[PDB]
Amino acid sequence: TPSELALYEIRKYQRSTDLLISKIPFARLVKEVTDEFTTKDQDLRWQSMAIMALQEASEAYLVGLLEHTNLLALHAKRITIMKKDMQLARRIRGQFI
DNA sequence: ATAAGTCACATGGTGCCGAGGCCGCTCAATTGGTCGTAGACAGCTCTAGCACCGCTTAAACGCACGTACGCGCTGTCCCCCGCGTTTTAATATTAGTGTATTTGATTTCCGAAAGTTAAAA
Repeated sequence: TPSELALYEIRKYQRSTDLLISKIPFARLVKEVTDEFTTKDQDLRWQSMAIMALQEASEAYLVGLLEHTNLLALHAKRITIMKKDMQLARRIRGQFI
């Protein structure tokens, strides 16, 4: 059952209490973002714990925006989200757009 | 027979070994006490409120009604994905070095405090 399996999947990671992005990717991503933001001479270290908190804030915001963008698609009487759709959802939420 | 003497006996006491029983030192923050000052107050006066009428006619609400407008309608285009598959790169392990932090001893730093006075509607 495609719908049954995928909806069950929503519910199980919906009630899962934990972060879910790939980790070594996320860590190297923040590392290179700091490296490019930082310059020639001053370089910055990262422990486990900062990377932690960064991750949780990113997860929480993107999931919140995710229900909102899903909802703007729902308001379009559809179930795909698009560029314009979410672009807007976020931008209506205001920050960073 | 008995003062000397040997002797064993009996009790003394001196020495060392735990050990359970008091003790000693320190720092928490309480509370005890005490200055000095925010706090509530002591006559108070007047502010902008908020009625309290007493008008007017500018909004406004309904009376009419009308295109605009919506809202499902409807062929159909399309696109998302449910997988199925190969990839594919995400694991998550050791690692020592290379500062990163880091915590002592100062060691200057500097502005709150105490005069002294500049300035100030």
